[PDB]
Amino acid sequence: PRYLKGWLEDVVQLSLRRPSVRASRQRPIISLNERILEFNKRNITAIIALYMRKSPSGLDVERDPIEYAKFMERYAVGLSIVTEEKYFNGSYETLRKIASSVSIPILMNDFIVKESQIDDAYNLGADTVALKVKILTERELESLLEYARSYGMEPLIEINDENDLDIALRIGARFIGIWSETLEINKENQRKLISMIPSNVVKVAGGGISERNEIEELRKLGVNAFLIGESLMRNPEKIKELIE
Repeated sequence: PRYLKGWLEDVVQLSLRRPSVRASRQRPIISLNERILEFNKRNITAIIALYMRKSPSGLDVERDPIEYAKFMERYAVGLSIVTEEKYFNGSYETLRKIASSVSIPILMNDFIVKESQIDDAYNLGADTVALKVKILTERELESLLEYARSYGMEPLIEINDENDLDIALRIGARFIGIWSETLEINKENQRKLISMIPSNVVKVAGGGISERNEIEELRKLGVNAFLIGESLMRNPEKIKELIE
């Protein structure tokens, strides 16, 4: 990993020692980036609903993950399940139960630093994974990207600054997420990063979306899909208004 100090270093050291799983996924991959493009083609707002048991930086919203996932199956383009175990109180088993309970694409949202975590995501039923540029060197990123692709997964490459975006574009990312959810989002940085991405890359924006107008303005800048957590975590049926 990159030079890291503090909380990210602790998360990365934990990830390096995370036990790999022995399980077999029972269904093929349902492509998240391809589904987003199909929603775009049909003028259907594409929202990836985020699920996390604990919000380290916000208030926790405790709710049943299965109840949440089955309801989202009807509306979301996909689900993003936070599996980081110590600070987000995630669980590979939660990911597995959700992936075997619904038929929409599932993204495993964690801090990936070793190939076996991609193996874990795949074996548990996830359809893709997020790769965070901020904890990886350029060479690690290119290697993990190819490793994910060898399973048939186009990972979501997460960036929050221009330096990381350049790295993502240089290694050939085709699915990019832009974000650093109750606090104030730096809209200028987000719009700047979006403007630097080629139109053929599927772009996902996240931040504090809670209103249809916010989504409409981002759509006008070319954003393909939206990652929404807190607002849906609190009131899941708000997604009906957001895609109306």
